[PDB]
Amino acid sequence: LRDALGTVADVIRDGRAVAGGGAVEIEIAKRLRKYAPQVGGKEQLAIEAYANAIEGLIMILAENAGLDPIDKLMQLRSL
Amino acid sequence: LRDALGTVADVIRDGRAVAGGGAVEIEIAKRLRKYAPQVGGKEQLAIEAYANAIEGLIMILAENAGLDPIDKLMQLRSL
Ligand SMILES: Nc1ncnc2c1ncn2[C@@H]1O[C@H](COP(=O)(O)OP(=O)(O)O)[C@@H](O)[C@H]1O
Ligand SMILES: Nc1ncnc2c1ncn2[C@@H]1O[C@H](COP(=O)(O)OP(=O)(O)O)[C@@H](O)[C@H]1O
Repeated sequence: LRDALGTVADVIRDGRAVAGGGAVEIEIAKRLRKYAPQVGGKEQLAIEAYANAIEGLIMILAENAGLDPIDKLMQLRSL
Repeated sequence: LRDALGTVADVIRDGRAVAGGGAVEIEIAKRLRKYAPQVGGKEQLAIEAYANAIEGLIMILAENAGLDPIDKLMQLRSL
């Protein structure tokens, strides 16, 4: 209850809100793979890696729901 | 000389010709990364790998010319 109250208060003081289904994370992955070709130096291999690694989060979250993760990941990204 | 003659004959009987600077290979890599999202199944991870592996050829060829390969690869792909 005190944790829930604090959670709500942090919403109140943000005034804004986001989804949580890992979908915030996947959308970040889609902005990143469009920013990285503008930088183009050796640094590019680092940003492409970062996007792939944060896409690596929901791949774990699905595995705790017992789904076969790779197949659900590709289906999700396709949608 | 007999190898050169045979090389020419294979051109004559093709009637068509291509560059050789590894650039044929890099252009294939650019078609592939545009075909793969249409397939979309788990098979996608295999085609993206294939494109990355054939892009892995000229990375070796530059190393036999002593250049630092990664930097020349990124510069080439950017061009
Ligand atoms: N019921 C749920 N359905 C889907 N995603 C959830 C659910 N509960 C939590 N999440 C997601 O799990 C992550 C939060 O992990 P969690 O262990 O709950 O953190 P905390 O322990 O700090 O609450 C976020 O991606 C959140 O949106
Ligand atoms: N002088 C060169 N400059 C650039 N690329 C070259 C040159 N000579 C060969 N290549 C490339 O090297 C590859 C051919 O490798 P090579 O060892 O010559 O095969 P082979 O021994 O059968 O002739 C192709 O990509 C070809 O275009």
